[PDB]
Amino acid sequence: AGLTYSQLMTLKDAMLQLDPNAKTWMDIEGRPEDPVEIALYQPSSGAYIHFFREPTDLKQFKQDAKYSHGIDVTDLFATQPGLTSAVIDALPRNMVITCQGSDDIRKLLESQGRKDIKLIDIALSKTDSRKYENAVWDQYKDLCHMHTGVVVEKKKRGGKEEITPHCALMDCIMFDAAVSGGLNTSVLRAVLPRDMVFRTSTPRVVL
Ligand SMILES: [Mg+2]
Ligand SMILES: [Zn+2]
Repeated sequence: AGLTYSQLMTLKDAMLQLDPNAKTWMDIEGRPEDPVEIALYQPSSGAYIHFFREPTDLKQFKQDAKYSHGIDVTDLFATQPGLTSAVIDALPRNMVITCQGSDDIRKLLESQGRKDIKLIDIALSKTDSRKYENAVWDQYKDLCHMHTGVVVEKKKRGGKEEITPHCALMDCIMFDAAVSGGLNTSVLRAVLPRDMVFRTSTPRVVL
């Protein structure tokens, strides 16, 4: 139903790689009661937590896919169940998390019993928040491949137009760049081992 004992101990050790007093960004795709992509990012070290979750509500997921993240739902079937709750349980106590644009992070953490985590609300306008969007994707696109669908936005006077998909990890990186006043070239490093974020490794077909 969730993570094994081996896995929870690995996760506890991985969490030691977060500096509890350094700046930490957090962002999600999907609704706070039903997230499908979660990222945490410490720009000082370049360390990031990043993983995915299968949605419970498929109707809301399909609308989020068309207007936000473009994730194909079948790419989420091999995710590790219970990882979101396990990661949130494991975050350092009383740490300060920075988030942009909405109270989604607050509502996710509170729903999981982490009211100790203090949140800095950056009120960047949507336009300013994405000033480094293209540069971040160009530097880091190979860190997240999951945004495969066409994503659209409703236009000011009617109609639609294609936009770049919204990724929780790229968002953390580009939001920090916009608040910092510049995009650094930095080697980033995944905190979670790759064997923890995706589930099944048994060949479905012999070829
Ligand atoms: Mg987001
Ligand atoms: Zn992504």
